Amino acid sequence: KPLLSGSIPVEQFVQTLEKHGFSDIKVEDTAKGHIVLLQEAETLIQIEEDSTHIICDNDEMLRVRLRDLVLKFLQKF
Amino acid sequence: VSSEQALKELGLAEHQLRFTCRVHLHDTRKEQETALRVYSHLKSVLKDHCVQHLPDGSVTVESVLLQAAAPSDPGTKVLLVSWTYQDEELGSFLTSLLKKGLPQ
Repeated sequence: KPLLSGSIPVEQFVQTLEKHGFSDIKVEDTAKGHIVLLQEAETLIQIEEDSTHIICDNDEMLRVRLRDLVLKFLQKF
Repeated sequence: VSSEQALKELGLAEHQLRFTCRVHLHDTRKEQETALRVYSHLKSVLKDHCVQHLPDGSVTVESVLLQAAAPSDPGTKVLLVSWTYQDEELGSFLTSLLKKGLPQ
């Protein structure tokens, strides 16, 4: 796999989640980042500087979907 | 140019993309027994890989980390499986594998 770099803007990320069929998306603020909350697989997406952490139940199709959308905001080295 | 040189040449930091999957397993044994059963199963199935049972009872397969969650319900163990994007194939493989449970 390639090294990744870049940032995930939370507004844009949420908008693309909606474009891809997710609804009722909730967003918390943290000290400098955000957490996106989805009912699907009780998912948290922690969005911080140089760090994205997807925490979800074992729903591989859901995880792959989020993985792919996150990767579209990053550069691949 | 390599991948880290091509990052450093642009002033950029690496972005860590991390996954933690909450795997549910039915086991009425103590969680430590569960973790041992998980370790033995993975060591048998993934013979070509580095598979470890660490002194805190956690399990690893290359750099994929498998840990007990905090004890729940007494018959359900949650195994937090965590990996970064570097190990994406291995990580999805392991969560897929554990969907089928463990040897009897």
